[PDB]
Amino acid sequence: KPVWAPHPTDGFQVGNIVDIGPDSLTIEPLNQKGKTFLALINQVFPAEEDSKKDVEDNCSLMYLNEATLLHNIKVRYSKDRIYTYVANILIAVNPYFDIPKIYSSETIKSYQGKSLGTMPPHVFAIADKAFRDMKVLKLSQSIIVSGESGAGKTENTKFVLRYLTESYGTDRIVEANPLLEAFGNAKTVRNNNSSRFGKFVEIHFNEKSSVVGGFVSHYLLEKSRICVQGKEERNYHIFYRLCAGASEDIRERLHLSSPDNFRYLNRGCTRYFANKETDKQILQNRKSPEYLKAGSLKDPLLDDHGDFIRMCTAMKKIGLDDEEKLDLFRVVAGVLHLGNIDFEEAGSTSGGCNLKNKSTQALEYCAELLGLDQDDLRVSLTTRVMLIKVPLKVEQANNARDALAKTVYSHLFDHVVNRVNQCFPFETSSYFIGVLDIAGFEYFEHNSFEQFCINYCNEKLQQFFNERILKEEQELYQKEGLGVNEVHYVDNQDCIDLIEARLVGILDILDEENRLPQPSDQHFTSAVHQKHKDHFRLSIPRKSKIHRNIRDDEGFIIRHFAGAVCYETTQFVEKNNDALHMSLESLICESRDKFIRELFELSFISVGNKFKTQLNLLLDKLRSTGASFIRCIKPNLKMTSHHFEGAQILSQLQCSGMVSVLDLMQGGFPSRASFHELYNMYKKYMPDKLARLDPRLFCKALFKALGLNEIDYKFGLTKVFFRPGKFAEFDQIMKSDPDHLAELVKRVNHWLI
Ligand SMILES: Nc1ncnc2c1ncn2[C@@H]1O[C@H](COP(=O)(O)OP(=O)(O)O)[C@@H](O)[C@H]1O
Ligand SMILES: [Mg+2]
Repeated sequence: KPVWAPHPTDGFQVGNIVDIGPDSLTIEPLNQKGKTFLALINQVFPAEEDSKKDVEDNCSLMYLNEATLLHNIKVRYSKDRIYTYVANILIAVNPYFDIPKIYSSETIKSYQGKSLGTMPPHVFAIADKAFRDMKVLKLSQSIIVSGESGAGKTENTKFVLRYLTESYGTDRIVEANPLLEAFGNAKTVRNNNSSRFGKFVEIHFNEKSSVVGGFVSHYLLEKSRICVQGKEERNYHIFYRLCAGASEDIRERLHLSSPDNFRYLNRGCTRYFANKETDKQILQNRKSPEYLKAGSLKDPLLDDHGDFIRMCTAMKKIGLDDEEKLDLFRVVAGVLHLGNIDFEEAGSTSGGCNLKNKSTQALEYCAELLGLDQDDLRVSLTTRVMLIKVPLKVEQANNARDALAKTVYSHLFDHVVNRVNQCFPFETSSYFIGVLDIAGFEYFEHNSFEQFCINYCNEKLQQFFNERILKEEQELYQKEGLGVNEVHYVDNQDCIDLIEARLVGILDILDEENRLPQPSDQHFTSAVHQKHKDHFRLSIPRKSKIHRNIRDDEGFIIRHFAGAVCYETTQFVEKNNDALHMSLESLICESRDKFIRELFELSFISVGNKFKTQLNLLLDKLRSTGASFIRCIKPNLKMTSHHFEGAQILSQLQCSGMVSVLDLMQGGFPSRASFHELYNMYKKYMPDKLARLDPRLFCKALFKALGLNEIDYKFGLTKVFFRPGKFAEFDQIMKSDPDHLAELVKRVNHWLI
């Protein structure tokens, strides 16, 4: 009799139906006789009879729906069980604290070779299943870790990598994380350790399914962050790790000081992540006035001083010499001093500019650290060469300085990524297991080119998810005559074409703008609207529900898979160009420093189209491998433990598409094998009476002899299909070792008598 009915903050609440009206149900909340509220008939769901129980796989629920799913993960979360299955898909709720021993070496060992369901749900079981599928099917595998910023994608990606390398190695793949995170992660409002780049990390295996090396693909490092941040945000961790942790010798050589002294850090938060202990390890001369007044930033994982130590240890472990370490730090410090170069108006009509006299020291330090001549640097930042050397206005000089800073830092990041790939190389491999960790769909009050690229990425991945989970899965069920109720989806090719089609897509129109004599963000935006007047996915910013005052040539709205996003198109042309102007390129290419020249070993390189090419290569890998999915869930917006915000979690469950596939998964068949392959594996061990049976009939005798329930599996036209929660039963049927095969044949022989 009790049901789940809507609740504004908990998502659902328990109640009893006490009346029915047109389109409504009257609900009495539990243990509150007399009190009532109305709910739409389709927003009321059956509840599990036992409200205290929890199940490891949501498919085991008597009534699987969005409400019972929410309650089951809630009960598990109150007991620190953050991992729950939906058949072979994993739900991971961020605990926001370290749960003791769940990632231990002992826990890792306990998951090795274990079937899904034989051990409690865990990221390790997903990793082991990808490994087992890889080895048995001789097919490379992808593990996709999805969810909102702060949901736990990066942490779960590292758990998979640690599990695989520790279990199936003979390490560097794991130790390369502090390095990438130092240069590509930053404090944002939603995540103190936010990934500002996307990654696909492959672990390569030889014929014996032993680790031989790895390969990291990196995407869309956020360049805007390099120069300015909001007051609650920080630049890349490296800057603060270096300021907090560098020895006095390095501090002096790099002319470092407290973060408030650098324009590239001082618009953001200048406080370090530290605790009572690590704060005493940070020297007084590193601490900003705001750090001395407000104290440290708190986090259970991040510690700028401790992380600096751990990163240097990781650099040593991966094979980076102290010379390369110092070369990386010199570039980082050079970028900081570059940001301190200021300009003032010059010329009777303020048509030009000069370096401010107070910027003298910053110019000297920058040029020394980057191996540049101070005059060439001064000239390149304050004039532009034309087909004549003409003065730059203050705003243009600020742009030239920032363009150089962003390019040098992005090239430094590309070098670090390439350097980690060079630390675990392999000549050949038989298969890989790849883990995808890329930011999901997002929107803010102001949406720029970075959001456009990430949301574009998510449209393409959402299509891959629909194709793998819905299209291909159901086509197999249908081809096999399984009679599974069809779950449909509306394809998003029109939204993808709008962004990426040759010539007419937004990316090609943007590149067209970058190649024009006088590039303009308004001319680009007008050309988008002028080319896609009929397109339902596109509209002017005046049609939004702040966007009322945005002009038609000042933005566009894209109706995405997860909602309409209004993009402000200012800086779109600038952000789309990955190349430095020739004057700045020449300057850095001609550095006296070999390391600097090696970073750089009409000037226009399309960011949009470079990303489209990278994403297509990633999609080629995903489409050619088996796929496993981890859905990370952020429990609240406060980074706090034991605070399950029901309505916020329900919203993620709905927006992720999880709720839409519940019936398909529960009524699905994730495990399958042909009657022919099963028959052929057992054949040599069969007596005449068994071999004479047609493959399908031997399979029936095998399953009946083992006591397999007619409910547990279903026979297709050519394959046997096993249901969720039957992974252990299917793996025992599939196990190929001679002793196991001979034993099951003896069981069938005995059963037949
Ligand atoms: N299973 C976990 N155990 C402990 N802390 C976790 C776990 N998952 C996430 N966290 C915490 O949440 C923070 C955000 O997680 P993260 O993986 O960086 O999110 P995402 O990459 O999805 O934005 C982490 O820095 C860490 O403090
Ligand atoms: Mg991340």
